[PDB]
Amino acid sequence: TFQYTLEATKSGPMTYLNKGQFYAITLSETCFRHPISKVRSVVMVVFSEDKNRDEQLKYWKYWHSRQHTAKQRVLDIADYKESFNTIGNIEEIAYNAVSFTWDVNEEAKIFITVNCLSTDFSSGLPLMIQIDTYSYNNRSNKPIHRAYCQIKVFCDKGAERKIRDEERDITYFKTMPDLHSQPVLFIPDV
Repeated sequence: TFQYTLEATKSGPMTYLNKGQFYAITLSETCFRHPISKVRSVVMVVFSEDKNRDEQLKYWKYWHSRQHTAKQRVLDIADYKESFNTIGNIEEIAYNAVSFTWDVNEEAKIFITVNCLSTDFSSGLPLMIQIDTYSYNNRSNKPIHRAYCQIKVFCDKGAERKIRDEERDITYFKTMPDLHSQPVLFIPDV
């Protein structure tokens, strides 16, 4: 039914990202007829190991306390026209999540960045990008589709250096069979 891609450095799905560098995510629907065209997707940065909720909010507060500004988010979205013409209703619902609506009859394009290094949760944690797709025609707490992509976030072009060291373009997200489980989203006290 649905399919998402991440345009990054080539490494289920695992991708190496550089902190503060924007990467293109594409949202597409592989059943819909006007006016039934829109869906609402949630792009998140959550932990892979599936630790308890309280553990996950512990790593986020530790990370958040070590930032130079309280306004610093884990996940950020770029305002580029290529993206903003294809998507609507952009909401920064949490520090590690972005919400937007997109038309299934088109292909959605977003540029995102991860501002946490995989090594920032100790003095490397398996992180992942999760995409939740919801119906726009109901207030259900259950997505119609889920998909993930494991990520490793580096600094100073570390992603390229890791690939280069391994040696010495598009990654498809893997569909998550559980629509019941809830992602741990972080919002600090401001």
